[PDB]
Amino acid sequence: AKLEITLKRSVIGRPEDQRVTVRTLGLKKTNQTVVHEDNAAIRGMINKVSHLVSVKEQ
Amino acid sequence: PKVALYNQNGSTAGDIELNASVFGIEPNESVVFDAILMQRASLRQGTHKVKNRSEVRGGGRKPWRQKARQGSIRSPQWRGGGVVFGPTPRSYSYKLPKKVRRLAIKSVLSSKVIDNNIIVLEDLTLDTAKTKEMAAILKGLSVEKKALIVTADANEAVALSARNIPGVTVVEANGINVLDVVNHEKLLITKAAVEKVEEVL
Amino acid sequence: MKLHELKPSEGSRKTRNRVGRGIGSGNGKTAGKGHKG
Amino acid sequence: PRVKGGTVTRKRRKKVLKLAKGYFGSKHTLYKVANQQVMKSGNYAFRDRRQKKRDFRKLWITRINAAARMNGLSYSRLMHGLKLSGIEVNRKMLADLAVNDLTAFNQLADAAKAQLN
Amino acid sequence: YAIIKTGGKQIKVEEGQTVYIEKLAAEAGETVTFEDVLFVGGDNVKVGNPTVEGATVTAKVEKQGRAKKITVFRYKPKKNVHKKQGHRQPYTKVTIEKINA
RNA sequence: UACAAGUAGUCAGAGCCCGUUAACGGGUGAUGGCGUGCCUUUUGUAGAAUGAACCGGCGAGUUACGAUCUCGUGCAAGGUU
RNA sequence: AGUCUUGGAGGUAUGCCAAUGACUUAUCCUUGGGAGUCAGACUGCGAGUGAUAAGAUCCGUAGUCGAAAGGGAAACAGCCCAGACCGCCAGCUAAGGUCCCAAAG
RNA sequence: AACAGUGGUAGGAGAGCGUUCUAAGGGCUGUGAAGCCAGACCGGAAGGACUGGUGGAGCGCUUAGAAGUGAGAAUGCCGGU
Repeated sequence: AKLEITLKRSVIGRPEDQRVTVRTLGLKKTNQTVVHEDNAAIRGMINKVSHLVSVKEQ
Repeated sequence: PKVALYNQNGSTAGDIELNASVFGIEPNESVVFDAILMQRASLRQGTHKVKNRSEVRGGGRKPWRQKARQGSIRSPQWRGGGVVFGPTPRSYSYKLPKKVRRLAIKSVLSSKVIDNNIIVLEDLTLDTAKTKEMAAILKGLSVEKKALIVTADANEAVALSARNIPGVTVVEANGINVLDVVNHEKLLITKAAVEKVEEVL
Repeated sequence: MKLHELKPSEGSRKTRNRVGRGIGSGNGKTAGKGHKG
Repeated sequence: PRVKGGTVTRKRRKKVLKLAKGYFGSKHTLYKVANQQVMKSGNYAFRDRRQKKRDFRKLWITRINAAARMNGLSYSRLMHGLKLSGIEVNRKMLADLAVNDLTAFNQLADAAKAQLN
Repeated sequence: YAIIKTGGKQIKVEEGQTVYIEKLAAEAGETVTFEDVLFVGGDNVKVGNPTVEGATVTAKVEKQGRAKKITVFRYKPKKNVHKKQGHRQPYTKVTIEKINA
């Protein structure tokens, strides 16, 4: 568990939905990293913005 | 409160009680501030006036012609004249609730009581209306700065004296008000005027 | 209360808003009325 | 009461005209054009305080490239080797000084060469 | 002469010369010490991995000041956007003492 | 300063001349990089949209009476002339 | 509010509803005061539309400019990357690039 | 103290700087006031000092109060060039 989600790209130019998703993830600045427990909900919201974030497992 | 009684000669070992409802009130600084602003207004005359763009001499024709025609030589942007808003004659006076006035005067009196700036005199009588005698009496009581004297019913020998002394003002019991109490450092009042002020308020 | 230490009650007096006196005050050119409306 | 006002206007315009000292012709004389030039100068100064940091790094890279090619390397290979050896903490600016003032810094190029094998 | 890193920046120092650092706290008269010495050039040269192990440069504090004022002014044409601001960046004047131990 | 192409400044920078409210000082600047005035208006301006020869002075959200809202003070089921 | 659960119904070859659990998030309702705004522009997706590929034609739908500077596309409102509190002669990258102009094979 | 944040037109909200006058307290100034000229000083901004020259008689500080309250644009008005 304990995934680290890192915003790799900017949210400028992306439609609102992915912006709301990444904001819900807790990411505000670019190259910001966050720690979340491994679930299926967090995984799903990851795949909806998968091309704007890199994810690694602890 | 109790304040030492004093005589014209400057010395007394007596004492007098002041009614606490008038000379013991906890002062209300905000009420005193509004009292000062109201009374210090309503002294101003307001006789000021400025000429409009229509009250300036001339201006009817449209200045231009040829061999177009636009405006008036009296528009506000011309050197000639025409002031846009300017002052206009009006009054500045207003009123306070009566209870507020009573509270303000009581607060100022009590405040002056606290700072020991009050001297209660048995009586102030002058056989002769000489400015010199008032100066001697004032020095006897150690009053070196602006002072306010309150009498019972406006005796004339005291009014005539001290009229020329540059920092002294004499009023009767029903003439006291916030400005001349706050302004003058010290307060001389006769025992009869104390009774009259207490019984009025 | 001495005549050289007058203090208003806190909150009783507000400074008037003067409109049309520079762009740094927020009420400059169009004077708060915006464009034609 | 009436308020005239001349002193504040004179002082405020004189400050700008004094800031415009040294400009060409009318641009140090007349208030209207001096004000415009002073504003333009403020913008330029901000932009160029950023571009200065941009430019000195470019100069440093050029000098490092020259001094490295004097040893048989290129800038890219030398930087990769230096980073691969942990000695890379050393900057570009400090490297460039140790290129115009002590070419015996070749020691660093030797270390990078050794690590690149 | 060594190469120090103090203000998220590196400097080259030789004994006796006066340098200007970022605030660097401390107080006038105190003796500061630097730990991260990245290179000790001179006769014997000690290129060090990350930092030359066992290398310290002492120094003395002279004054804490602020530089000449910069007036930052920016504006946008046609949009009535102005902004003016002052800036004096604090520094620290320091004299290099013994550049080893 | 007489081989040089420019919204005229800004950042880097020798040389020369000075010496200050002593301060990482002042004046001028050979060369290098970057850089399409201000205002109004418009979806959009560097424009062949508009205005200003230059400098100085003067030049625009007030007052009265009603309505309503917030804050302050006094008194309070009463408050006020 | 996002997402996964929970279930079910709705298709003939992706959706809809409730749902109460979570795990993340800090928003959203009422009342009152004050407003500005009512010719927007361009680009990309669709495939609603000549449902086809369209162009059309609007329809949606997203983005940017307007109100956004910085790097790239020689120059370039709307394209690509990316959102400037202020200093530094510090480091790592994005788009885009590494013969010279011009930083790097 | 630990986090988080700080582009911005219309627009909403907040905190301030200056000017003339009035009131109170405190003061300056012919051993030189206001005004004018110069300077390499101080503050985050509006701004504020200190020295020198000219000037030759008035001015400012603290707290309040009141406004004919701050100019770069109106093919503005008047003067000078």
